[PDB]
Amino acid sequence: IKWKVHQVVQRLKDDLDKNSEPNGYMCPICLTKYTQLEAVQLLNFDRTEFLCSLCDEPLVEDDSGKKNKEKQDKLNRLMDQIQPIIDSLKKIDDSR
Amino acid sequence: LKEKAIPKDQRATTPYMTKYERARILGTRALQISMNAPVFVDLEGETDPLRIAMKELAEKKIPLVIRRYLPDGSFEDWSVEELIVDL
Amino acid sequence: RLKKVEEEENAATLQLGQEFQLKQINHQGEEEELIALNLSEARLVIKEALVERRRAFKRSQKKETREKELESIDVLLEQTTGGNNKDLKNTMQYLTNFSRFRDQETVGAVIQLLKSTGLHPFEVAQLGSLACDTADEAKTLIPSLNNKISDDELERILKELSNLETLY
Amino acid sequence: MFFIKDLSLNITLHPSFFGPRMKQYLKTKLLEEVEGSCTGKFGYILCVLDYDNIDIQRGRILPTDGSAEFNVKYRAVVFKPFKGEVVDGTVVSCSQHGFEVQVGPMKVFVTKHLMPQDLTFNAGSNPPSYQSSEDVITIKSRIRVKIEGCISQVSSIHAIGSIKEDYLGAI
Amino acid sequence: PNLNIVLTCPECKVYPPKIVERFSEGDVVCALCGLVLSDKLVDTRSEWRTFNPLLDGNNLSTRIGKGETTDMRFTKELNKAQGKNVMDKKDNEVQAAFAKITMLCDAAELPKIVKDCAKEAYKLCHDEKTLKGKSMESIMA
Ligand SMILES: [Zn+2]
Repeated sequence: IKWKVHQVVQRLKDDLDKNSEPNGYMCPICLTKYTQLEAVQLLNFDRTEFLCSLCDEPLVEDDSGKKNKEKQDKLNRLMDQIQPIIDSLKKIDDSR
Repeated sequence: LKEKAIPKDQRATTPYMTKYERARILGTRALQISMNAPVFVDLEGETDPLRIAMKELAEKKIPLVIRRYLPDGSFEDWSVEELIVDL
Repeated sequence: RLKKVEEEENAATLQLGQEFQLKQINHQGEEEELIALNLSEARLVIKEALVERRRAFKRSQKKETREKELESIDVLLEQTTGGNNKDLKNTMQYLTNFSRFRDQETVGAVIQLLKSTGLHPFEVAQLGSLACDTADEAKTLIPSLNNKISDDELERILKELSNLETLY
Repeated sequence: MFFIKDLSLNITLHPSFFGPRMKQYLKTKLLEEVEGSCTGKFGYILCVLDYDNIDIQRGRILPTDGSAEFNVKYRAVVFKPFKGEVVDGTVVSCSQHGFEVQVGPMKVFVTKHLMPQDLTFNAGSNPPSYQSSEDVITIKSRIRVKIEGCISQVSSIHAIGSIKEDYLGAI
Repeated sequence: PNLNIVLTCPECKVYPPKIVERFSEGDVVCALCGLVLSDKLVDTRSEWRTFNPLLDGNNLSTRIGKGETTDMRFTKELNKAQGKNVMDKKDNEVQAAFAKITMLCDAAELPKIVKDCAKEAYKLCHDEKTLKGKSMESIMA
């Protein structure tokens, strides 16, 4: 249980830390993930759309930057739910 | 480490340029004639690069130097001029 | 070799680079320490090699005035290389615009002070690269300046470094 | 940043150029492939130091091609990017999601989430500028920027920057 | 991705180009200009000189047995293990039907084409609510 809760805390915290950063870009043709810093060099000659190396197709920004507050809220609500478990673990650490 | 070379004096190799590096130096001179690097011996109308190389070696003005190895890793240096084409 | 991770954050608080060690070895077999150069002295020393290679090419066909220099070395560099080094013109412009001292002898006297003081090389190279005059706002700007050096001694060297430099 | 280090670099040369005056020819070669070069390891390479007494001293002919190579040890001035240093760079181009500051070799860019929200951004500007008291992109455009990381990749080097710090951004 | 390579002479451009193949040297040349496009062709006959998948489907059939440099004690284990994965696929029933229609067609001395066409006919539907069992022999008949 201790390893499970610690892995939940660390995985959700790192997921929240990543998801607080903005999205990146999506190519609907090849259906693959892209990041903003990877898309820095994906600008075209005229800075209008984000050019694709394979599809030569514009890149559109994903929908996860507003999932920052959703991951935060899930973390907080789950933390509230497991707070009796955290208190019980504290009392176990008090005990033998 | 310790400069990995030897001075041109007290060289203990043979002073006789032998067959394999003979072949190599002929082939290289064929390459310089192949891509029109300047000749040094005068022409007599022949256009064969191997003939040009043979004549240049015979008159002994080939502008190349040769490096030999030893099992340690240190190397010697020689010029083709100070060798003597004897076989 | 085993991916050689060596994860180091780069910072001014003696958080060094992975290749830019303090101690190397040189081609002669002698120990080559790290060399870092400040903005002013870099802008001074580049012109030595610039005029040296210009007179070197002049001898090849034979066989401080920064307003002059930004166009002069542009002409010299487009003479031998192409016009692609507008980036280099920008870097020398940075070298000559925000350098703490325009002249050479003030920087040289600063170096003559520093060879006797024996300060930390990277620290004082960072100090020479930056252009500030008062130690406490320098400290609040850079936490390396906050933690590495006492503010009183920092100020007592900062004033005798800042009196020489041409104010902007 | 602007640093000095001994560097050894190997260069090759076509066998048709085996004239008497090839040392200076090699020197000219060294100038054009040293100048205007940015590497991942040492950032951008500016120019060369100690033009005289340069050391080349020997070359090897390739066995299969007449080309011969030559290693050159030299002193040079280079720019080395780093993380977390306040610099007073200049801005040339700007975007709506953020201005693109040209600090020497880099084009350091600040993404829309790293500008402070108390900066009074106005969208109706040509170019779009983020000004509050005096930090306006101009012909000078001197803006205090901190590169908290320069992201070197396959060789289109970009640096990330921030002005989320007191006196940073404003001049 | 568009998964596409198109070949065009970079110096004629009159159409999708009138090009030919020199298989005796394995190269391709735009017949108008006379320049190569690419080299080192891969043969298209030597593989047929070297050595029913459509009816056995995408999953591939494998009969297993014994050899010379093996042991009877474990090839009998193999002979009783060869049926441990016939229930994972319906292809055991597909090949049972294939075997039974083989029985039938060769019993009526029908040729290979008739056998494979009956295999095709079973593989066509092989499963509907219209099929619905019906003695499992009516469908093959
Ligand atoms: Zn053609």
